[PDB]
Amino acid sequence: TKPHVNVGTIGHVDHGKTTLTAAITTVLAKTYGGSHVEYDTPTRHYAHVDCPGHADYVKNMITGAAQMDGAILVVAATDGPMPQTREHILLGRQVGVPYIIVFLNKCDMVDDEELLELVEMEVRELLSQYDFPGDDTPIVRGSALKALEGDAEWEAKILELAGFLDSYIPEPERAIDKPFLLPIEDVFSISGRGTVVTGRVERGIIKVGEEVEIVGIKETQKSTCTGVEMFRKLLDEGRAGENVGVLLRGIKREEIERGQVLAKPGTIKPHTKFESEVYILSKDEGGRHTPFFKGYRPQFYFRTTDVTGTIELPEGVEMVMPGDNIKMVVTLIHPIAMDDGLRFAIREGGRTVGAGVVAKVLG
Amino acid sequence: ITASLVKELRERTGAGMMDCKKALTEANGDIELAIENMRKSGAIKAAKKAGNVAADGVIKTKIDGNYGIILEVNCQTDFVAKDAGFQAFADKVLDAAVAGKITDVEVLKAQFEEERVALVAKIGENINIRRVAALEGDVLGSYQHGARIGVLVAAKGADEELVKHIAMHVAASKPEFIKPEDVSAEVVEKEYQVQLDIAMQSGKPKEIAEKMVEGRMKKFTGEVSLTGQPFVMEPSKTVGQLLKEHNAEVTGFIRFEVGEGIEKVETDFAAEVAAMS
Ligand SMILES: Nc1nc2c(ncn2[C@@H]2O[C@H](COP(=O)(O)OP(=O)(O)NP(=O)(O)O)[C@@H](O)[C@H]2O)c(=O)[nH]1
Repeated sequence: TKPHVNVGTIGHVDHGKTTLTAAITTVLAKTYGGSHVEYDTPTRHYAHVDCPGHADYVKNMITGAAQMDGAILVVAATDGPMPQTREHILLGRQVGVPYIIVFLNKCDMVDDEELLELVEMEVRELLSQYDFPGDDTPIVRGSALKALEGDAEWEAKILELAGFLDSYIPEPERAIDKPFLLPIEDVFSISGRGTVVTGRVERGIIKVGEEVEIVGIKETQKSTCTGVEMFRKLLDEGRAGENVGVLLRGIKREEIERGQVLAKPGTIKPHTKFESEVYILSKDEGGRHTPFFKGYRPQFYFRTTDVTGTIELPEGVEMVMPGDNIKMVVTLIHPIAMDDGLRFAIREGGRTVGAGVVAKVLG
Repeated sequence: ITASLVKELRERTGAGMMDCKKALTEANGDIELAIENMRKSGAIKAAKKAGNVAADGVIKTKIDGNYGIILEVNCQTDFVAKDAGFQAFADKVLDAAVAGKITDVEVLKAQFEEERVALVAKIGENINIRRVAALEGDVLGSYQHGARIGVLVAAKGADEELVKHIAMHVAASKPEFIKPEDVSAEVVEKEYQVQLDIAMQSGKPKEIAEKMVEGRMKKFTGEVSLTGQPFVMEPSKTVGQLLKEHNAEVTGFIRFEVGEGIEKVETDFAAEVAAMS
């Protein structure tokens, strides 16, 4: 099964994002066969969305929609970068898109070679001003429309773009290849055997005899996996996506808690304070009816459990309404296993009123 | 006509690369004339954009003593609404509205039309000075909920913090009257007949329905009026109770929200791509 890559187009409303995406699908189908669009290259499967709005993209990046593995910045060669091109790239840095490829569109309408270089140079500099590697950035000179109409010379440029998607965007890491992690849901003691914790393996593989750390809420503890089982049948290993029970040596069941995480040693740490991008559900989405303020004291649901936290609103912000998305610094009342990019729900009285993503761990 | 000269004209105007070369070429290298020519060309570029729905943008507020202005300037995307050039334009319009006490949006539009056009020509989105309103009062305060909602509140006997809290309340709760007694008898009469009709068809006996609707009228006028609404920061009291507590009074308020009364265009990316395929 070929690797899945999430990409998106971003750029001016008239510079050809939709035409490009149509050209990509058409040319790739014509060559390789086969709300989002999907297309295939020989080695990869792509899922492609558009990013027409800033807040709209952030909200979807929070409420579940896949985060881009890479973005295609579409700039018409006739105009060059617009003033709002800064905002397009700034979104990229904000949501931490790791790679940006540039498609210079409408090159079928610009003769002067020296002007194309001025456009390219401006783009590379804008990119670099927001700490993307402008000098190393792939910049394809094409024509989406002419390619879409079947002009072979420009169809080649669509293929050139696909080539950079294949080579310049690193193969996304499969969950089973990441370091082992299992969110603990329940804990049982089995007299004669020992302690078993249950959960769904979030990533990696846990095998009998391997050491694990128990991370979050309490002091980190170490143990060894003395068995993995599913439906009362002993496995040799538990893999990412499987619901298993992991038998531990030495640990008593009073020493493990729901909300803790089993993990490959040294690979994840507990924290209490972080920066996040947060989205608050509107009333129609089943959220709060009323706004909240600086003393709001909700629960942050990480994987399997609530952790109460206090919040710091950005300067200049004293109120948060239902339907808003904002940045906030959160301080949990006790630590939880976390790293950048970890998603969470915001709850009150056990009811979800929002969602967020950890953007930067602080303490 | 060289790449350096084209680069200079683009550096001065922010106009598209090809528009710059075309303008410089017709001007035979004169930067100042190229600029003047783009004014002519720009008006038609703006005209082509004028049909585009501009439902994004900013609300801005500015207070000058006993006089305050609230302003809506629209664009097509929030990417442009965050842009420094768009921001400076909206700020400039805001400043002029305050300094000249300009409440007729057509006067405001007329003063800035050439600047608007120059801006549309470089940004490539429909931009529109949509509406403006003034509020006058003894004490004025404002609240901006991001760039999306703006509120002015006029008050009497109220300090800065109180005025601000009420403006925040107005931003969230959207009253359209100051007090329940401000709702006209005609409005209340119509609403009474609405509720009585609803109550009747639901099978409630006439004598019971009439008594229930009487209760709903007190609810109705309390809900659309500022002093009758529960205070968003402390909903166990109404804003009216809050004002009595501070020996204060609200004499006026205005709430703008970006895109109010503009039909949101529902876009389907996948479909629009499929169509082109
Ligand atoms: N010459 C040329 N024109 C192009 C190219 N790509 C797009 N265009 C033109 O520029 C415009 C881009 O349209 P696009 O933004 O993709 O779709 P859209 O959002 O529906 N545009 P609109 O709504 O304004 O028609 C279209 O008028 C299209 O014909 C290109 O590579 N070369």
